[PDB]
Amino acid sequence: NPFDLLLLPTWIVPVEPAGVVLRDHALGIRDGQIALVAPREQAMRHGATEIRELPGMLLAPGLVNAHGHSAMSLFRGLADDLPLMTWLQDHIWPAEGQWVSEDFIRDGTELAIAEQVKGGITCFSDMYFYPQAICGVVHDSGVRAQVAIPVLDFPIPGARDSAEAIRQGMALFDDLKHHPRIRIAFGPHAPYTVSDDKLEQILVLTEELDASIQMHVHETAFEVEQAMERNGERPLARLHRLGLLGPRFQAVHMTQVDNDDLAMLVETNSSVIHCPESNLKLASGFCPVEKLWQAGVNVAIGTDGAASNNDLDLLGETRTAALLAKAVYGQATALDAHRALRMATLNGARALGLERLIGSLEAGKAADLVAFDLSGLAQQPVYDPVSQLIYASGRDCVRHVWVGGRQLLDDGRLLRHDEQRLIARAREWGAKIAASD
Amino acid sequence: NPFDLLLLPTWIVPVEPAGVVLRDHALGIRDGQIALVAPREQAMRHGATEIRELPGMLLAPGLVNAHGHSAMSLFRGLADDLPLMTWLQDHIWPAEGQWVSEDFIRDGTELAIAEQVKGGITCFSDMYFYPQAICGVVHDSGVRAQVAIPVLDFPIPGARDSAEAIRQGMALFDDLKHHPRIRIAFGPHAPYTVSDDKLEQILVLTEELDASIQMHVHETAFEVEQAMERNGERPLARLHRLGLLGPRFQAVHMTQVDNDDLAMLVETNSSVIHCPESNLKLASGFCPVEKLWQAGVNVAIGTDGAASNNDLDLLGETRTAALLAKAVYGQATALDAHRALRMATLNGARALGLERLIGSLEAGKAADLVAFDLSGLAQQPVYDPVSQLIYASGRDCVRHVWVGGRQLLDDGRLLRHDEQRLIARAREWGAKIAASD
Ligand SMILES: [Mg+2]
Ligand SMILES: [Mg+2]
Ligand SMILES: [Zn+2]
Ligand SMILES: [Zn+2]
Repeated sequence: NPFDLLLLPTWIVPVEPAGVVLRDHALGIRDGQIALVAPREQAMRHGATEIRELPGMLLAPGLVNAHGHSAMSLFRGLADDLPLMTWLQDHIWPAEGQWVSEDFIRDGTELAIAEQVKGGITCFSDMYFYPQAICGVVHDSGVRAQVAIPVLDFPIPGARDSAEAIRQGMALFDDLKHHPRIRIAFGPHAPYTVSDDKLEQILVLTEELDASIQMHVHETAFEVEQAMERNGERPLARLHRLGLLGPRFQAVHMTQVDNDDLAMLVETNSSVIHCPESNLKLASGFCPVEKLWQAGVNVAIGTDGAASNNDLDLLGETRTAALLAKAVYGQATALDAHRALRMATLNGARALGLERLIGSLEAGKAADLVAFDLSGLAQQPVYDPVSQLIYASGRDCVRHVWVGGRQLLDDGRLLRHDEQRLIARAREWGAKIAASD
Repeated sequence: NPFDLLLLPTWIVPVEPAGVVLRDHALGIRDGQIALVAPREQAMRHGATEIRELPGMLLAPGLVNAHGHSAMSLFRGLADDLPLMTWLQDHIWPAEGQWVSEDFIRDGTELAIAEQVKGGITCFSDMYFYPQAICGVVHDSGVRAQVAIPVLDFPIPGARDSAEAIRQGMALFDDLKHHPRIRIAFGPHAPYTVSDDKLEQILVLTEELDASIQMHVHETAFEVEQAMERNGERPLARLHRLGLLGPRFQAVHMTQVDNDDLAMLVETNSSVIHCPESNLKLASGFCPVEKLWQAGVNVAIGTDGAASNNDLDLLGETRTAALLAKAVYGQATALDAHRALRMATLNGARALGLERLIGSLEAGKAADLVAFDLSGLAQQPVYDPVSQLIYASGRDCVRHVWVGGRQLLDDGRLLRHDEQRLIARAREWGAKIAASD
């Protein structure tokens, strides 16, 4: 009974146990799962149909991009450096009104997946329009995904109202019930865009389905202050009041965190999705990551959409996060390199409810893997491969990617996408969108 | 009268004038200098000995890395995530004492220059030991540099006291008087480490030689407080009192700025060198870049050493600066992409006193040029190439680099360095340094 594939990289970082880096080790894959992580000597005895040596490379769990709006890849750099509401009202919202259709979503989503896989990301979360179309693209691509159904108080592309959005959502939930790679979640945009009734409605359906909820929460001081002078109650407190908080709740951003907020996070075991670069670019503020971490809150990381980043580089986000957390907390020891990688992998898994399947290199879990090349000039000398990954390596060093043991990236080449076709298609869109803007 | 070389990129960003992007244009070089920036049809009638078509590429002034400690490349990732004093006392200082020799400086500096050229950097400033060694390496590499003589109250490698370091500096200044690419400066480390006397000596010398001074200034709240309590005056204030502040003074870091600090920067026309990533990583603080900018202070940008970054990626550093400035200032309009590119180029030139030579694509200036490929998937679609450069491109997109019209990088290949042996050398040093650590 040989492995299907045995990988022999210079270094393996399993993430669990924390801090550990393995040398002269092997990872064996069988039937899509990690069957063994062990010394090379030991593993070579089981036999393997295929054996790949990966000298100079670091093998890790695939990255988990825990929050995105993928098809906004087509809006990448459309209008930068404007006031937030000018950006939205003069540029993003009209462009969405004119251009967002199933064709837009299909092209923009595939564009985004292609970029993410190239950057070593094996699992992502999407919160955008035409979810059914999104799922189709995710299915073909082979990556893992949470697709969150957008629910709002007003018409959006694809849904004339919240009722239709939930109906389409429910139909989606059923159709993908046994999909091995995709899970449906609910994704109400933010507390300030969704009614209490809609929130309670979402909760019932969610507990009915054991499904997750992802929402932008406390992204700005303005949202929080305004909820005060209006309702006399912090948005998170309101969500807590209505019973939406919990281990399946994903609070995105959370730049505004007081002690009541914190206690509510620790109590409900809710996840926070950290999006540092978007927070900086939009002047939203500084998520207190080390503080949340020390309290025991699960903190994952996402890129947000490519129009406020403007790349979908999770390795890059993670470095930004690891650097920023030190200055925000006031200590150089905050969010260290191993914890940063954990945030980008196992914590993402936990946020998305997938921590039994992915996020660490342990026997029994899915073979969602990324191999990073550390043999480049600018990475020398390599004293600690994980330090060098986090603080000195770019996403271009990603060489190979597997999801469920199926290879999606081979020496930097995408096996499930035609890169030049997507480029050409993205250009056709950009030409049209540029003209309308 | 044909050009030696004519370049035909999709885009040209001359930096001067600001905000302008030229399409269907050409840059013509003759005798190491920019001779013509005009429409292609006008420029082609001049004829050219060599013509390069660069479709999909953005042609810009070469990036100027205005602060670093280049040979610390050999300590890259040696000991991360430690308290600052533990990092210095238990890792960096021991290793400097034991290993920093002229050979170490040569290897470490060349390694750093190779990484920098690959990332589009045409000019850099160094503040590290064995300045004579550094200059030799800089000469061979063909890049432009300011080499600042380290001056300190303590024995440092190569110089047992400030008087010897100044004697070596003076000799170096005379040797290299006619070098077209290297400028010598004085680099007292920081005010807390250089006597009131040594500083006045340096001042009389630079005024006599019209040389620049670079120093780490107000890097930490700690430094400032300690001075305030111990002397009754802020380090900047003391510098201004001694008459050191001026157009040739480069104040590095400046995370601590009060209203008096600002006025003194404004009145003296001193440059600030912003190093956001080092400031984040060491939890030094947040330089108020937009505040300085709006007050008319010239702000350049540097990477610092590779042991507190941990790369020498100025494009990446600039992205970090541009993102960070918006949340630090509280507005998404702060440090826009064109101004950020200006900081990485012309402001760098001004900082180093080289603004008449480099920093912008204007006739009469040196042909110091970088070509960035924007034809990649993750960069599509391109609306503003400058926005896409700053917010969505990695340094791996750097394809071609010229210094004084001499090509140093051709389609990503170094013409003046052998990467493979530089890597082997780096690994030799890594083995030794790892053992002693
Ligand atoms: Mg990014
Ligand atoms: Mg860097
Ligand atoms: Zn979002
Ligand atoms: Zn420095």
